[PDB]
Amino acid sequence: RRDWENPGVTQLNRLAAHPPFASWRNSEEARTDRPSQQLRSLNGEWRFAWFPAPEAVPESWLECDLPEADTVVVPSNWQMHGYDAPIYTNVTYPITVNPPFVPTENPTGCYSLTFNVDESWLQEGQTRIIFDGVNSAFHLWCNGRWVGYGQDSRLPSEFDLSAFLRAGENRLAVMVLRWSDGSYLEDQDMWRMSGIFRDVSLLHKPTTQISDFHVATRFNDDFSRAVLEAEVQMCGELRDYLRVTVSLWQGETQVASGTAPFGGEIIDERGGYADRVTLRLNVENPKLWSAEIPNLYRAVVELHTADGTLIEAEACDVGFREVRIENGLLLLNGKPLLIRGVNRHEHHPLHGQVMDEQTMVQDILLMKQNNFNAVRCSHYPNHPLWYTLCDRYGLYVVDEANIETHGMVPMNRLTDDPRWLPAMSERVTRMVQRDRNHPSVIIWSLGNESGHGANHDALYRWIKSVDPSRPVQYEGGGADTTATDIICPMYARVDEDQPFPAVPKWSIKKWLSLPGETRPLILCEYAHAMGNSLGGFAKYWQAFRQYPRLQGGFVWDWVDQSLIKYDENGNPWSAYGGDFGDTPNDRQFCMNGLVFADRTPHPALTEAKHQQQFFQFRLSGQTIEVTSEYLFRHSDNELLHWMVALDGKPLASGEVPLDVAPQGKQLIELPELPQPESAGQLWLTVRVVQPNATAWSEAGHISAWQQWRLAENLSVTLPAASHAIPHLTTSEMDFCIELGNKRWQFNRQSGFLSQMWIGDKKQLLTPLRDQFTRAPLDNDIGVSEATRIDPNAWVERWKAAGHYQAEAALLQCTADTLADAVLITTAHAWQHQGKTLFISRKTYRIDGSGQMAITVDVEVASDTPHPARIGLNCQLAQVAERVNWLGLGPQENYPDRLTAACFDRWDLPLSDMYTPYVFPSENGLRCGTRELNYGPHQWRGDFQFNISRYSQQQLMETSHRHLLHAEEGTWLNIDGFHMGIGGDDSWSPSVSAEFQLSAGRYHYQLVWCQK
Amino acid sequence: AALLQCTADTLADAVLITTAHAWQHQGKTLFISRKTYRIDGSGQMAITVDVEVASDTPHPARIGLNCQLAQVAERVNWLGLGPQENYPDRLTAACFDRWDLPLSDMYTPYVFPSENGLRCGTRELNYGPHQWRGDFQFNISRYSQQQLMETSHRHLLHAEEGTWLNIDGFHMGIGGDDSWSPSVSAEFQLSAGRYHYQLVWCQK
Ligand SMILES: *[C@@H]1C[C@@H](O)[C@@H](O)[C@@H](CO)O1
Ligand SMILES: [Mg+2]
Ligand SMILES: [Mg+2]
Ligand SMILES: [Mg+2]
Ligand SMILES: [Mg+2]
Ligand SMILES: [Mg+2]
Ligand SMILES: [Mg+2]
Ligand SMILES: [Mg+2]
Ligand code: NA
Ligand code: NA
Ligand code: NA
Ligand code: NA
Ligand code: NA
Repeated sequence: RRDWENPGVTQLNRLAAHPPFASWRNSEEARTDRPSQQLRSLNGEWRFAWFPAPEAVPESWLECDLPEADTVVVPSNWQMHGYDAPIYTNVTYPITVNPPFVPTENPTGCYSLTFNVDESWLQEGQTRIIFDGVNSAFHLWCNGRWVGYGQDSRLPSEFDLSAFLRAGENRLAVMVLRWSDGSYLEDQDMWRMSGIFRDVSLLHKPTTQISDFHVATRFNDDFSRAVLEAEVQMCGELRDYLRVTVSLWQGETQVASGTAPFGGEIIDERGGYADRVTLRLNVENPKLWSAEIPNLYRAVVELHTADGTLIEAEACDVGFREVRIENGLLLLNGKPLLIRGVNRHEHHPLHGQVMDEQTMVQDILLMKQNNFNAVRCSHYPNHPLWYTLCDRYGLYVVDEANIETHGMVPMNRLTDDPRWLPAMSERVTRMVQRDRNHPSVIIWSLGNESGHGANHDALYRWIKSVDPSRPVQYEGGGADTTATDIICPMYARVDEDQPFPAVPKWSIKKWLSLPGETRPLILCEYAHAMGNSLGGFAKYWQAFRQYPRLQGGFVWDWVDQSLIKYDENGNPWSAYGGDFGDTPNDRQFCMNGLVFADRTPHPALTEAKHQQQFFQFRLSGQTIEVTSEYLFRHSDNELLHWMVALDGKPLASGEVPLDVAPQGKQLIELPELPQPESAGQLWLTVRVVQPNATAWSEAGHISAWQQWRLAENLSVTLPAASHAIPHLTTSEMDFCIELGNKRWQFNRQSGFLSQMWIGDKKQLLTPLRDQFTRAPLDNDIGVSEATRIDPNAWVERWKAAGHYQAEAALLQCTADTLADAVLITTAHAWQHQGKTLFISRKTYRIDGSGQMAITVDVEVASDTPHPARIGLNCQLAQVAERVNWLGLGPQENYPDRLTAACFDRWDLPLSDMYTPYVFPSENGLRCGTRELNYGPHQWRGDFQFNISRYSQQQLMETSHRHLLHAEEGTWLNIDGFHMGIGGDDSWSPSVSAEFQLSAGRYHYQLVWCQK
Repeated sequence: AALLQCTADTLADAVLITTAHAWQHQGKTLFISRKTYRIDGSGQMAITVDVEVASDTPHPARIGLNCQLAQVAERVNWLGLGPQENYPDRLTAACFDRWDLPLSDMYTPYVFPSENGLRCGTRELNYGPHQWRGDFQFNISRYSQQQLMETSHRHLLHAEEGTWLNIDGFHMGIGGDDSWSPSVSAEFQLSAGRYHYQLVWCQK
């Protein structure tokens, strides 16, 4: 029947979907969520064999183990074990588009397991198997007899094995298809893998059982009274002596309890549900659930007889909270949310798409630690434990159906086709059925990038109907269609409109007020964090805070989808699209996260943490005003530390308790500050510190900071005049300057500082020269490829204007002696095919003090694309251990991504001055630097710099970080000006005009000296 | 203007004067101006100016130079934005080209006198025998800034001897969203802390 090439057959013999069950036979266990003897795990060592197509599978395999099979761990993705290649493609389907057909060569994973079943499970009751995740479709047999079939790789498929097992050993056989008609609905932008990748379990339920239960919590107007409503359904034989008891506990205290026999109220002319009952429990003063304070109760559902015998118990954690949209705003417990969100895929560099509790916990802790309060399950229902952790740790979740048909043309070709309604329907209804009792889920999503089709509208309504408790969103077809309660665009810019036909991306501020519009706006994806990015992040946050209806967004995305590969030497390396021989592929486009695949943060994470702070500050005088952005909690685990320093020299500091109500203000007065010892800028830095450990942070965790310039006393003190005067030596070839142990050499034919000596040591490996380019960031490159050049990308514009190829032409090189110094004057023109791109005019003044002052004035032709940078660079002879500077830090920071950085004195090992992005590019800059120290050198002024063992040239010629090799010496890039890095998206120019180097004329000055 | 340094050096084809001043108030240094004046065998005087402004002092109205020229000429010819008065936050209507107007048109007769007549984005200014070149904003008239601020009605102003020239490297916006509270937008306030500008003064 080739059920896998028929969207009319998404399953065969599968059981109804339902919330997490465990069939406890002891109620106290159900109360405490302890392991149930009735829910067993089948994870571990299974038998597996790979075949190129289902037709190649031998019939012997149904009844007997194939001798050639290997033993492997389950769950797993077979690509991760090396049986075939994983493929990374973004939009284009990995298979020919010819629905509902799939290729005849269709990788087939034959899994089997021999396992025991105790007779006790078979004497009474029902034994079902549950496959939490099989990608993408499969047939199941038990003891050689066919049981059923299933699709939708991201929801559990359950089958009744009752009539198929026997006491003792039994053998399961699972034939898993890599491609199926379900693949047409699984076009997410991620690695394409397959296999039994989520848990496998066996659950015993009594014949008379709890088959479903839904929990709702409704409130009075001020939230001081709620009613907990639990609708309970059974399967099995109704009998008057049956009862259901629903009890509610807060910790170890029972808050309420109610019992009733089965029999629902009348629904229509034929009566009511004799097999259901609804219990209603009053709760006074409930402790409310939020991501700020995830208060939870425990609902325990007992099915039992009137005489008191328990049949079974099921249960769930309950979060008393209301979610509603009113007057244009999304409210949680009656207060408007400000979503500090992130999209997060289930990805692990070694295990592929297999998730584990440790990784889940690690992500959640980092998220909270970085001021995130919400996650979007891009773009499918997650492993069930995710929801439980979000309930308990506290994060708002957008749960999204596993439906994405991005590669179709037009994108809604399937979603507007009624023949595809059934399959889509199962992906939305089965999700709701499974996840509707989790308080962490606050919004349902109909999927991702599948255009807007009538199937969406029907499904949107179904949800609205079954679960009025949470809003429904969906971005396809323009982000504001009739299938979404929230305007939820992806990559809409703050101020700039992108009026694409049919599905324009309006500026978010403008979108809210279009004629007739009244919904809240929350970006489903924004601030594409690919590579060196997150430029302009603060512009979003400023807009979210000023506009009530701009309720935030989900950054794209949490973690790079890089995979580990091993070299000839067995050393691991981070790989991306095409590294597995996969083609076509979308290369590094799968790496867009705030963290590397191993969870090490990229530099952008600190920017997000700062902008997403929950405390806002203002300074007037020496009075700090702290405003809380929390909606429910008081600042009961926070103190404010303040420190004032003079050019990095600590002058004073203090601590003050913070006692701020949600939404309130606190005024703190700083102590009188004594006058500073010398000239310079005083800087105030404040930090919110949590003194006590929480479930998600260590004692001492810093959750917020801010800085301001205080008084500045400019220096007017004349410098003690040199006891020595430098000597110039003129030669045809060079101008040399000597001062004591120092010597400076300027080549007359190049017009550059070609060498410097300290004692008998040469200081340079390459001369000091102007630099106007950078090893292109992912955002500079966009969709440009050598085979498909995108002429609009910044990289292409620079390349085309000859910025990377320009050669310096000397216009002038002269020397003069002053009363106390030597002055070298140069002028160079960089040209390209007859065009003068830039002109650099400089003066170098070396005085009796040994300092070399460099003054630079650059002219940039108005008609050349604005350059990536304006600065100098050189390769120093030395390699030193530390980098010390007075400027913004400590982490990498760029013009449009420096708000999180603080001005102070920093000292790091040199390696920390290099950010190892997987795809190498310009990196490691630090801006607003007034003093930089390295080895015996010191540079002073007001510049941006980067320092590392890799030249810009090497960075731009290298595709993977693991192939980089340290150069001799150290590459210093010192810039007077640097362009923004952008990131609103990574496939179109996104650097805002204010961060482009369009001034035409630029001036900067550096002093180079000995430390 | 306290003098911090004033030197002279003789070069190959020129004389270089270097200066540094600090403007203070009550012992507080508000601004520091560092300059070099390079006079070459061509007779042109190149002035380079680097100013530092205390971060804690209110952002200043302008950063430039001024003098009262002996000369009174009939016309003002410039290559920059015009022909009418234009300020940083009010210059979109002005066009860049070569303008030439009578002196009096370089003064705007606001009934309540104030700074006025500025022209921005100027690359070359000609007046009498003088020529200034750079990338500056300027105003030129028979009235000093001092006289304008001390006079409440335009009919009371009197032409001073000669001509007052105000040449700025930078000038603050004029604002106007309202006229009773500070209204010049952040991007038009001179808050950069360090400012650089250069001009060449020559005859003809
Ligand atoms: C939004 C959808 C997501 O799956 C990615 O494709 C992202 C771009 O990397 O855009
Ligand atoms: Mg099918
Ligand atoms: Mg037991
Ligand atoms: Mg047996
Ligand atoms: Mg997509
Ligand atoms: Mg390709
Ligand atoms: Mg700040
Ligand atoms: Mg214009
Ligand atoms: Na808002
Ligand atoms: Na991507
Ligand atoms: Na506190
Ligand atoms: Na590169
Ligand atoms: Na006046």
